[PDB]
Amino acid sequence: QTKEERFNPFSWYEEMRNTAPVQWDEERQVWDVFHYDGVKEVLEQKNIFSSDRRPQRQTALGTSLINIDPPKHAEMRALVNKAFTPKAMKAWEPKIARITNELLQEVEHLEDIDIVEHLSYPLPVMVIADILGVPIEDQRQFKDWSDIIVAGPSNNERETLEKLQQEKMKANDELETYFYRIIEEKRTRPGDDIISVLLQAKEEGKQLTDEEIVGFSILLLIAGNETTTNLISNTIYCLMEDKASFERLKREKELLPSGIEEVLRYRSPVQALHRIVKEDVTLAGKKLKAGEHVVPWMGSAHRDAEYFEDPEVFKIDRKPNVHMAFGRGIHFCLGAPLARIEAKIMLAELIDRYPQMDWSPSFELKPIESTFVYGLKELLIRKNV
Ligand code: HEM
Ligand SMILES: C[C@]12CC[C@H]3[C@@H](CCC4=CC(=O)CC[C@@]43C)[C@@H]1CC[C@@H]2O
Repeated sequence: QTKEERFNPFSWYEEMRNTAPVQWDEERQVWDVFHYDGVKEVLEQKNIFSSDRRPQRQTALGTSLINIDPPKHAEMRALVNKAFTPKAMKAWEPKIARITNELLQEVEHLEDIDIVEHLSYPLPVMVIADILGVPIEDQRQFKDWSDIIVAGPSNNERETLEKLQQEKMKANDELETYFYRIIEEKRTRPGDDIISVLLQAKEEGKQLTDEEIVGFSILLLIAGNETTTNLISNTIYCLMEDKASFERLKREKELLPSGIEEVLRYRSPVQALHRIVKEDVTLAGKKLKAGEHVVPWMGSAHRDAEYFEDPEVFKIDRKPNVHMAFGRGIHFCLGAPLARIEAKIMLAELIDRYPQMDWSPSFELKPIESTFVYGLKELLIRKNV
């Protein structure tokens, strides 16, 4: 399938919603769930559809929020919830604006810029590194590691697969090794960051192993390299694709939060997730069995015509917009407030500064090679100042 099509899975989504919104895929050995209500039930019904990824060695990543079920999930989420509320995140608006204007300043001398390299990717890893309290100087190791962990394979063969899994194991092992070192440093001289806050809470007897702190830290770091960058760049993509939306947005700046919500629906940074059936369940007439894997495609739910009038049309003012781009239920994204404010601040600045931006003459579509993570490796824009 050409790159063009891998950036447009929405035709396959449509085809499945209108034939079998829940179906077992022999090749990939999963139940695909494509319709809105099904994606919602899968994500919500945590006692039916489990988040525990059972591999034969567990990783620290496998003990973090995203891979644990109740009761362990609520106790662990509770320790970190207050650090990521919309109010907690208002303190960071000024740092984000400063970081945005710093990065913009560095490529001011360029007529043509890569949104991804110069803007959408640096800002979120700089925030997450300040949140974790690790040296931004390691950003290259952070991206290479995070890229492996979210990477997808070229094909479904047993030997391309087997070799990717090997790289992910090595990258987990090196990510763990790295953070165990950080954890010792921060026991010696703590800092103002969430690794210390967690360590301070383990001091005080909260049920918390150092492996659990490492895993959470790795989850955050990976989120800081592989999510908000695609919201921002995918937003610019939609605005360059439909210049009518871009012209309206420039005239009505108050539409930017709404426009970012519609990008979340329409070019979702995360197209799907993974669950495991805990006990036999029936779902749209299909007989799901204990232990089978399930893939709810939020990207497809987001085009479901019964919930989104004219699903195929990008509407910056879309109302209602009840998307599940950040999930649904007890695992709903922890960084959603942070993501929303990182995107608003950098996008507003970009649009204010380069109202005549357009595709660079060397632009090429370069979709990310992943099945879940959805975005572009590169987005070359001509400023036209
Ligand atoms: C546009 C940006 C983002 C998108 C689209 C996104 C998407 C998601 C989704 C769909 C989930 C649900 C996972 C599941 O149910 O398996 C999730 C969970 C999570 N997200 Fe994000 N994310 C984004 C940014 C961030 C950021 C910036 C952070 C942290 C700094 C973050 C941290 C987390 C964490 C820790 C969880 C696990 C919560 C739990 O399991 O209780 N995300 N994210
Ligand atoms: C990519 C993935 C689905 C999306 C997840 C990812 C782990 C890191 C993560 C942090 C988030 O905020 C949700 C999206 C992502 C990016 C998962 C690892 C295996 C699965 O394919």
